[PDB]
Amino acid sequence: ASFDAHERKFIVDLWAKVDVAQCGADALSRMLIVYPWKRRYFEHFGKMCNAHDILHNSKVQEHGKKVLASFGEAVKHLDNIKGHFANLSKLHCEKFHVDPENFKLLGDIIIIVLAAHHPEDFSVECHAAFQKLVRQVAAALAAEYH
Amino acid sequence: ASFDAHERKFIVDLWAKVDVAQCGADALSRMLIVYPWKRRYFEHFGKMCNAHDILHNSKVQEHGKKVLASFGEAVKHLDNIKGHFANLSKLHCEKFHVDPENFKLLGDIIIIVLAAHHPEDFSVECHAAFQKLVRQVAAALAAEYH
Amino acid sequence: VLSMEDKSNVKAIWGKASGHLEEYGAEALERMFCAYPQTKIYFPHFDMSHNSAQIRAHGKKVFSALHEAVNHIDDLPGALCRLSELHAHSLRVDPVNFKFLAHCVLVVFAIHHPSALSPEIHASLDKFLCAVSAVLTSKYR
Amino acid sequence: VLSMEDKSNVKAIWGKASGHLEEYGAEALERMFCAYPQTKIYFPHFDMSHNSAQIRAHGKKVFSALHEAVNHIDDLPGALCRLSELHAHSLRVDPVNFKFLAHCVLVVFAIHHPSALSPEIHASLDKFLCAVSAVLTSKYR
Ligand code: HEM
Ligand code: HEM
Ligand code: HEM
Ligand code: HEM
Repeated sequence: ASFDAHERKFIVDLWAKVDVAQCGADALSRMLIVYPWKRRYFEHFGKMCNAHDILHNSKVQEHGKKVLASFGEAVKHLDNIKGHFANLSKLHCEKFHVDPENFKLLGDIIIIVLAAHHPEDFSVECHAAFQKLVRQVAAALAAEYH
Repeated sequence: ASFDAHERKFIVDLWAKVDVAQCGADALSRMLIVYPWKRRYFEHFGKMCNAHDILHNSKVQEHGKKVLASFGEAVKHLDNIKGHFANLSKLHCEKFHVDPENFKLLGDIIIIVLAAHHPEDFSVECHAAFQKLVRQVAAALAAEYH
Repeated sequence: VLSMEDKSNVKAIWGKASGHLEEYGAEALERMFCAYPQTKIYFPHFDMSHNSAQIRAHGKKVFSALHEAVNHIDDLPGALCRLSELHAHSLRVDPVNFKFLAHCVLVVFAIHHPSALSPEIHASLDKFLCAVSAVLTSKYR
Repeated sequence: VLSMEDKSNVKAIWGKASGHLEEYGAEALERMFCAYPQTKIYFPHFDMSHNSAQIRAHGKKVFSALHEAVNHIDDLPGALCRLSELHAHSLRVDPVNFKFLAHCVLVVFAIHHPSALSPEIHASLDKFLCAVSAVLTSKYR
């Protein structure tokens, strides 16, 4: 569904406060720690035996910065999330072979990283707004799966 | 994705052979037996304590006929599955409150009922064609979920 | 399938919530109702206002149950037997709803204890909440 | 969580597949590769032609493993220990793939034994295949 004015406000005002490099590194590290099968999709980044190896992988830290920068482009295209994400959807499907159930697992890790960095801004209502965003973005990345 | 000519042929030629009343009754009964939480969505049909009660519920048998007749309208709108199913998607979301993960569970029961009624027609290739159809129909019924 | 280290991890993060079972439980429920409003069909009779008597009382029962689970983390099935009967057999709660509540429980620990919910700790707590959910959905019949 | 009746049901439908482990296993795999082609990334080295030596040999190992599971249906975790290590730890098979294979196993019994795979029997076999999948995904680390 469309975002209403109150949802848009929560999303836009919070995102302005987010350190996307730090949050992005954190979210990518946590998904590879919490859901270890996801390591198979990145076996070209090296060392991913254990959490210590993941937190000290410079390739994981940098890739996490680029995933969150890209997710944060949703916030400038709230109207057009599906259309904006279509090529990335295609690349995930065709080039990286990622199973689309995984997109919702990362959406939930991003909500946990935001909660832990901005605990006063992440009210009940704000979290509801972000949860809708993350669900739209996971669906847009799943959409070109054929 | 689009259906190719070979997929369309498998779908159209099999469906012409299907008894939709019998198959439909069977598929609905099996989902309420195999996934018992689904009984909560139909608690207005009566008696659904056990499998014997479900197989002897005239309301379950009749509703199963109408679900499979409706799914079989996909076969005449292979081009336009999402658009054709949009209102039903809305009714499921708004009126019946059905969780959209359940649509893929029924798609898989329908594949099992077709396999058991038409075992010679349900080749490896035919099953691949039907599996794509059932996945498109579950996605179209999930689409108006907002 | 919870390791010894997972168990020590869960016991330590859980210790933070001691003294706070009602408050943390009330919040986990308000977040579940607001972020996933389809879960409200299970609670027709509830005042859904913020800090309603009912939501606080239910938040407390939920978290007290989860606290007992931590104290019997080697026998979840026996510690959660009655509750599995209730959820799966009497309420017929659709299984996807246990993932939402589990997620909202993580968010509550991240807001209140962000430094304590490190990546390895998060991984343990998440394994415990999946284990709890799998017991509560194990009695559908 | 498999009842006594579930266990008797599984043992009886499984008896039908005896004498046919290679053939039924080969078919379950061909259906998985054709209906869910994303599963083929796990088998780069395989001739994917119909009835290839490799797919038959793998179909047999898979179904023989499932046959042992039926014969030790009271201790799935110990009967499937090594295989869980292999799938979860060494191959890192994404967990969604176990649902596909489980589904294709049901389709193979429906095609060959349609009258024997009644609604109650289907419900039992489906519970057994979920139980088997949950052991094989229990060792991700
Ligand atoms: C919010 C969800 C996601 C977003 C916005 C996202 C975005 C991106 C972006 C922007 C890239 C870079 C692509 C390029 O440079 O052309 C990428 C690459 C990749 N993503 Fe994702 N991604 C997401 C979720 C996931 C998930 C859940 C997985 C796997 C579990 C995954 C696996 C990959 C892989 C394997 C690559 C290629 C890795 C590399 O060589 O850099 N992504 N993704
Ligand atoms: C192929 C998937 C499905 C199709 C094509 C389908 C189709 C239909 C149709 C045609 C109706 C009749 C609606 C009307 O008369 O206006 C209906 C009603 C209903 N469906 Fe579905 N359905 C599907 C899946 C499901 C699933 C998975 C559930 C629940 C687990 C569900 C629950 C319901 C309920 C509760 C009703 C209303 C029952 C009644 O009073 O008749 N449906 N569906
Ligand atoms: C960690 C997961 C869960 C735990 C530990 C839990 C625990 C409990 C407990 C302790 C009770 C009260 C039982 C009693 O008073 O005898 C209860 C009741 C109930 N639970 Fe859950 N629950 C969980 C998840 C859920 C979920 C996901 C739903 C639905 C979305 C749900 C819906 C209910 C309902 C409707 C009741 C009855 C409420 C009432 O009668 O006022 N629970 N649960
Ligand atoms: C009922 C479920 C499953 C059973 C019982 C099973 C059983 C087995 C067995 C017995 C082996 C051979 C182990 C050995 O030779 O030591 C094996 C290997 C393997 N399995 Fe599975 N498996 C299952 C599901 C899957 C799924 C869902 C996937 C991927 C989609 C998968 C991918 C593999 C691969 C890639 C190998 C190695 C194949 C090879 O090296 O040639 N398995 N499995």
